[PDB]
Amino acid sequence: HMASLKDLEGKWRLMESHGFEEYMKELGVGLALRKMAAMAKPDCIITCDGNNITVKTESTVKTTVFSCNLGEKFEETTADGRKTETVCTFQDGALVQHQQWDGKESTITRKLKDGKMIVECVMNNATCTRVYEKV
Amino acid sequence: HMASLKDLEGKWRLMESHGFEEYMKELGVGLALRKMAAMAKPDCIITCDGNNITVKTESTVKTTVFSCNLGEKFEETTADGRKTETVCTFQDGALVQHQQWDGKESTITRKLKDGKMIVECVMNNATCTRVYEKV
Ligand SMILES: [Cl-]
Ligand SMILES: [Cl-]
Repeated sequence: HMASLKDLEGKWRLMESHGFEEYMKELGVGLALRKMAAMAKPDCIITCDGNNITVKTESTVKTTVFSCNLGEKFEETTADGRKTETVCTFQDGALVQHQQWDGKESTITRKLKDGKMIVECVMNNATCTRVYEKV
Repeated sequence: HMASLKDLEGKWRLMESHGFEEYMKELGVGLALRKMAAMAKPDCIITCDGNNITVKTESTVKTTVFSCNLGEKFEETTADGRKTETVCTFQDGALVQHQQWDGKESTITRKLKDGKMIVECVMNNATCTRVYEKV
């Protein structure tokens, strides 16, 4: 049973984090914002209205929301304040979010694994795995 | 006391509608979708995370959501399925949403009046006033 896009819908609470600091480092996030992001245990709320995907990132510090249509490039302002060109695709049971800015690129992959949502973030040689459970 | 952008935040329920059919007509919405839109009494949920504005339009037929930053042009897919270039501004206590597509243009204005949210929609000679109350 391969995942679907609707399977990602829900309120998700962060439970585990590996390599997050090093990823935010590679992005250019200052120490201050890094220790602030790491102390947070966000909610990630995802809604899938057909191929219209909204991802709301909720914390006590900042709330960040983008809404896109699958496969249509859009302008994203990231939680760390980057202006990027982004495309979400659905590949092999995973929501793949590709960001480009300043000739740099990062990929965030969100997939369902064993009832959990696994978030993989790659920038250059820096990788990070976050694990979320369903609220 | 002039309105603010935060004053628009909330779940809003449609209470009154004037000239809606004629507006959807001017947009090119078929009779079917028109009687379907008119029978609905949507929720409009609005959230204002600084100048990051999200407007979720909720019905039993379709849920539509866009998220933008005030003053930055973005690509919107409208509930009737138009692909438009849109800019939201804040002018004189009103959220002003300007859409362009195919050299056509429409403005949706959302303002707080006497505790109610008044939605004015203008396309060409066709105008429409919707009135929403706070849930
Ligand atoms: Cl955004
Ligand atoms: Cl959209």
